[PDB]
Amino acid sequence: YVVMTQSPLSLPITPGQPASISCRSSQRLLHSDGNTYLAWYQQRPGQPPRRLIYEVSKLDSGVPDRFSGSGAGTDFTLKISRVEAEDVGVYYCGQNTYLPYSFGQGSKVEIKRAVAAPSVFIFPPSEDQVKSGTVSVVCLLNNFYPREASVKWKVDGVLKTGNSQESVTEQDSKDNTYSLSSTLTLSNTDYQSHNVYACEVTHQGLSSPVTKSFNRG
Amino acid sequence: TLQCTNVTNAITDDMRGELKNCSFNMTTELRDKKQKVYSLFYRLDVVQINNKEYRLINCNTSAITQACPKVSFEPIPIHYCAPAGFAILKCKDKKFNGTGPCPSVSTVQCTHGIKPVVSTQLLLNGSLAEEEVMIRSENITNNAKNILVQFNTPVQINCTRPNNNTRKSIRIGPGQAFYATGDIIGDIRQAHCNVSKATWNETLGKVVKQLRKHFGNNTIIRFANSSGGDLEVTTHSFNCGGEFFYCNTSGLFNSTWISNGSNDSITLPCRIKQIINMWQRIGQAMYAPPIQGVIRCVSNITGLILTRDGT
Amino acid sequence: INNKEYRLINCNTSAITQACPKVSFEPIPIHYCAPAGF
Amino acid sequence: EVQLAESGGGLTKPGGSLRLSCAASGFTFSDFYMDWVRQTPGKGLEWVSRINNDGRNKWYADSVRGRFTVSRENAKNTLYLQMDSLRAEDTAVYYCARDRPVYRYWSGGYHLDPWGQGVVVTVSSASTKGPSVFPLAPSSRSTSESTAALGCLVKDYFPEPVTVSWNSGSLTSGVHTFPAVLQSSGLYSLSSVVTVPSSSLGTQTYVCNVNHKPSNTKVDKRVEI
Ligand SMILES: *[C@@H]1O[C@H](CO)[C@@H](O[C@@H]2O[C@H](CO)[C@@H](O[C@@H]3O[C@H](CO[C@H]4O[C@H](CO[C@H]5O[C@H](CO)[C@@H](O)[C@H](O)[C@@H]5O[C@H]5O[C@H](CO)[C@@H](O)[C@H](O)[C@@H]5O)[C@@H](O)[C@H](O[C@H]5O[C@H](CO)[C@@H](O)[C@H](O)[C@@H]5O)[C@@H]4O)[C@@H](O)[C@H](O[C@H]4O[C@H](CO)[C@@H](O)[C@H](O)[C@@H]4O[C@H]4O[C@H](CO)[C@@H](O)[C@H](O)[C@@H]4O[C@H]4O[C@H](CO)[C@@H](O)[C@H](O)[C@@H]4O)[C@@H]3O)[C@H](O)[C@H]2NC(C)=O)[C@H](O)[C@H]1NC(C)=O
Ligand SMILES: *[C@@H]1O[C@H](CO)[C@@H](O[C@@H]2O[C@H](CO)[C@@H](O[C@@H]3O[C@H](CO)[C@@H](O)[C@H](O)[C@@H]3O)[C@H](O)[C@H]2NC(C)=O)[C@H](O)[C@H]1NC(C)=O
Ligand SMILES: *[C@@H]1O[C@H](CO)[C@@H](O[C@@H]2O[C@H](CO)[C@@H](O[C@@H]3O[C@H](CO)[C@@H](O)[C@H](O)[C@@H]3O)[C@H](O)[C@H]2NC(C)=O)[C@H](O)[C@H]1NC(C)=O
Ligand SMILES: *[C@@H]1O[C@H](CO)[C@@H](O[C@@H]2O[C@H](CO)[C@@H](O)[C@H](O)[C@H]2NC(C)=O)[C@H](O)[C@H]1NC(C)=O
Ligand SMILES: *[C@@H]1O[C@H](CO)[C@@H](O[C@@H]2O[C@H](CO)[C@@H](O)[C@H](O)[C@H]2NC(C)=O)[C@H](O)[C@H]1NC(C)=O
Ligand SMILES: *[C@@H]1O[C@H](CO)[C@@H](O)[C@H](O)[C@H]1NC(C)=O
Ligand SMILES: *[C@@H]1O[C@H](CO)[C@@H](O)[C@H](O)[C@H]1NC(C)=O
Ligand SMILES: *[C@@H]1O[C@H](CO)[C@@H](O)[C@H](O)[C@H]1NC(C)=O
Ligand SMILES: *[C@@H]1O[C@H](CO)[C@@H](O)[C@H](O)[C@H]1NC(C)=O
Ligand SMILES: *[C@@H]1O[C@H](CO)[C@@H](O)[C@H](O)[C@H]1NC(C)=O
Ligand SMILES: *[C@@H]1O[C@H](CO)[C@@H](O)[C@H](O)[C@H]1NC(C)=O
Ligand SMILES: *[C@@H]1O[C@H](CO)[C@@H](O)[C@H](O)[C@H]1NC(C)=O
Ligand SMILES: *[C@@H]1O[C@H](CO)[C@@H](O)[C@H](O)[C@H]1NC(C)=O
Ligand SMILES: *[C@@H]1O[C@H](CO)[C@@H](O)[C@H](O)[C@H]1NC(C)=O
Repeated sequence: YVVMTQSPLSLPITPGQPASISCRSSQRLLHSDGNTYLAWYQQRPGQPPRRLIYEVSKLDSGVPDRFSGSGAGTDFTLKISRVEAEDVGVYYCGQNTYLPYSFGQGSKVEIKRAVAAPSVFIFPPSEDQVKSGTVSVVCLLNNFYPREASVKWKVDGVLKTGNSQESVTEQDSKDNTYSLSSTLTLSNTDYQSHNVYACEVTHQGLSSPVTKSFNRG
Repeated sequence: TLQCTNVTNAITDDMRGELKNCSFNMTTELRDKKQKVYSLFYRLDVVQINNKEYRLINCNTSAITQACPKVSFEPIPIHYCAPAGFAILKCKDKKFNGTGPCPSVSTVQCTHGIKPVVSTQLLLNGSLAEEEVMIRSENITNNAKNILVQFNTPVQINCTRPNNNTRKSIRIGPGQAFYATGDIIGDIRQAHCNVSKATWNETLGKVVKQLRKHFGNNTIIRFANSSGGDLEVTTHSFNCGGEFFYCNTSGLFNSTWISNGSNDSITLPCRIKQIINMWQRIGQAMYAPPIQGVIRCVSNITGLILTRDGT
Repeated sequence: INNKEYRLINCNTSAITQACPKVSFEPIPIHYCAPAGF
Repeated sequence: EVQLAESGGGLTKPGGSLRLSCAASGFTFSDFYMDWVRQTPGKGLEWVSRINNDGRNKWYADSVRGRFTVSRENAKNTLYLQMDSLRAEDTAVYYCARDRPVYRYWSGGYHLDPWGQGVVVTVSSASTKGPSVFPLAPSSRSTSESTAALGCLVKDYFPEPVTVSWNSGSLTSGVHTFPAVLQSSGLYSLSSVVTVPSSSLGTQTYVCNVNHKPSNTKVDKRVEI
């Protein structure tokens, strides 16, 4: 097998700025016919992978000329001379020289924007959660930046971590923030044991972690 | 009797059938035991019985011999030499035209190295004219005579069979083997020959400007393909790599010349045969064994065997 | 062949000819001679 | 202009079989090699199988060799993947793509271009099951803020999707609906949430409207203190 990998995993880039993505293989991609069958694809959100670049440097039909590609032996680069809004998506290098064909883990592009704190919220469990064999206590982080956040969990002062599931929006299409939820799912008895839940947000742009609460009753 | 499918090719009709996958019973090393075997065969090696039942092209006319795999068909140069008390005379006149007084002469023991290259329609690797594209016939004013033309410079033809066939050996008798085609590696593509269009167009221009001596300046003159006959003569039939090719020349001879880019080489498709006869014979056929790998050969066209209809 | 089934030694290498019963294998004296002028 | 499209993706239990179709348009389909390539939400892009133009030759990734067979019908401009002995790992989107051209005298390089629209494939033994609909009611703290928030944990449905909206489907301002958690039960759950000026609560009735379209089970459940 031939391994492929890209060095930057995520690139917060400002609209109009250049970006570049190195890709490296475990073995030389130059084939026995004298070509090097590396290619680059991009995948915008909710769409199939679209090829952009092939045989290291040739462009696909109708590809914007701001895209470029270069490299040799095992080491290769995409470069975009300025990013547009239509460049927001996931980029994969891949190779067709040796079976099985193989792809990089891929790199994310996102709109770099002002660091913003989560507005923090928390939700008392419903009358049917209260009797369900597990109780998902839930916390929300609303419209923040960058993506990097998670929630600590507490009740009656007791640190309650180790039971918490989390899920996240992609970047907002209109203001370019994120939202996140955290879901402390306890067993019914282990929830019932304690009264005043508090969800304690950690995020990269917070000046201290922010704790919001509810009282059972 | 052979039972034959097509090979799995799904292209344009009849071209699907251009090679057949035939299976049959055959004798072993032991008199009392038969074996079931299969081979690829080209469409022109076989004929249908009437259904999917076939027989070799020759069985109703000729015995058949496998050409031994070790003996080469390469046209090694021969010198022809005269016995003592005889001499070869060589005409030296650069504008000699095949008959009458040659005013300049020398004598030798033997000819130059002549290659026994066999090819219809076009002459391959043979000697260039000394200057001008010289034309020769025994009576040009009669249309029934062939007309040789001999170029002062070569035009280069590249021929290939791009299918990668495998050799396979079947014992048919005690110490006797038949070489079948086992299978094909990878993609199927047509066997063909290429010649550069600028050089062929120019060279055909030069042949017209010499026919303009024998036929006069007023005549627009035309080229056409061969009208009909056997595959041996209706095509540029020839040997390359030890395979026999039958290229359709209608792409070469298709132009009309007034009394007054370019890198796009023309390409001629070629059919192939394994069962063949020496063209001046019938009653003894030959089977040419299959060749491993891709075939290529490069050669000079240096002359033509033309004919005239009667502009 | 593989059992009580056999074949001749040659059937997978060579054809075979009976030596005619009349022609002798006996070694008879040969003198080798040079042409005139040798 | 060249296009590929795919059909026949869906749900199955493990150990079973599914057949996918990809149909070709805008080219001589019998001049091209073709490929199946799959995307898993975890590992990303993975090659599955390749077939040559006349169909004599076929290749597979180790994860699918012998479990799957690829086949083609050139007379119908169409390609099939027959999958057998399916496992949870085969859950992916499957895309077809076009590879090496073989023109009459000459063979090109290898490619994956263009790619199909893709078909979803899911392998699990879980029942077709309608959602629990749990209010994530606004906290007393949430209700004291200038802008409150609240939500709704739609839970233990299978397969996906649930389609979710706020307040008789009328509200989209300050709404987020999270990507679904696949829970260790083999059933999905997600939270919808909405952020509102706190005077709006009860001045409009806060409701998660929900439908689970694989069963057409739908619920319109209120979400308040
Ligand atoms: C004996 O002589 C024979 C010739 O008589 C000779 O056979 C010929 O060999 C040559 C090689 O030397 C073969 O060349 C290939 O031609 C392919 C297309 O060929 C067919 O179609 C064209 C149509 O016109 C286009 O093609 C010419 C090149 O021929 C270009 O110069 C033009 O600009 C024009 O380009 C468009 O089309 C391309 C796709 O086909 C697009 O890529 C491009 O962007 C444009 O849209 C005909 O001209 C051809 O006829 C020929 O044959 C006659 C026979 O008499 C000759 O007289 C004549 O001169 C012509 O040669 C034929 O019908 C090319 O595609 C191919 O290049 C591809 O492969 C290489 C290597 O991988 C890539 O670098 C290159 O980029 C191309 O890859 C793209 O295309 C493939 C599909 O082909 C895609 O799948 C792939 O993704 C890739 O991307 C493209 O598609 C993407 C969309 O999916 C898009 O995003 C990309 O941007 C891109 O568009 C190569 O040049 C020639 O075909 C042979 N002819 C035949 C009939 O076999 C023989 O070798 C000689 N033998 C010997 C012994 O000497
Ligand atoms: C021309 O026809 C022959 C006979 O159909 C093709 O060869 C192969 O013949 C063998 C038996 O002699 C077939 O059986 C086998 O199939 C299994 C499949 O799992 C395989 O594992 C065995 O090793 C054995 O090969 C075989 O099916 C058949 N092949 C095909 C493709 O039908 C021969 O390939 C044909 N030539 C061409 C170029 O198509
Ligand atoms: C006209 O003359 C040329 C030059 O001699 C001939 O081309 C050569 O033909 C041979 C066929 O025997 C080609 O095949 C083989 O090549 C390998 C090496 O690749 C060699 O080991 C074999 O002994 C054999 O030569 C050879 O590649 C080819 N090319 C050259 C430059 O020699 C041509 O065949 C002649 N034309 C005709 C119609 O005979
Ligand atoms: C026939 O093939 C020859 C080579 O076998 C072609 O001539 C040149 O070959 C050299 C050495 O490989 C290359 O550097 C040149 O690039 C070739 N010439 C061209 C025009 O590319 C020759 O062109 C071929 N002719 C035809 C009619 O196909
Ligand atoms: C033509 O087909 C033959 C089939 O025997 C190919 O032979 C290969 O030879 C190499 C020698 O190093 C072996 O390692 C391979 O195992 C053989 N088989 C294959 C499938 O490659 C040969 O490569 C082919 N050549 C061309 C130009 O197609
Ligand atoms: C074989 O080829 C001939 C000519 O194209 C066609 O009539 C026949 O139907 C083909 N049969 C198969 C099995 O492909
Ligand atoms: C081979 O011989 C058997 C009888 O021994 C017969 O049934 C069969 O049809 C023959 N097969 C072919 C391909 O001729
Ligand atoms: C041999 O068979 C072919 C079948 O096409 C036929 O054309 C030819 O006349 C036959 N020749 C003889 C001598 O029977
Ligand atoms: C060659 O020249 C001689 C000169 O006497 C002439 O008789 C003969 O007809 C010519 N033949 C051709 C083919 O030009
Ligand atoms: C050519 O042959 C014809 C008869 O077919 C004859 O009349 C004519 O004189 C001959 N021409 C030459 C140049 O010998
Ligand atoms: C034909 O043209 C050439 C000049 O191109 C001239 O030498 C020759 O005499 C001409 N012949 C006739 C019959 O006009
Ligand atoms: C000669 O070329 C013409 C082109 O229209 C074709 O109809 C005819 O069949 C060709 N003849 C031969 C023998 O190739
Ligand atoms: C030869 O090629 C021409 C087109 O170039 C085609 O019309 C003709 O039918 C072909 N001849 C044969 C004998 O196939
Ligand atoms: C012939 O048969 C013998 C049986 O033992 C075997 O050893 C030998 O290698 C075979 N030879 C050939 C050339 O098949």
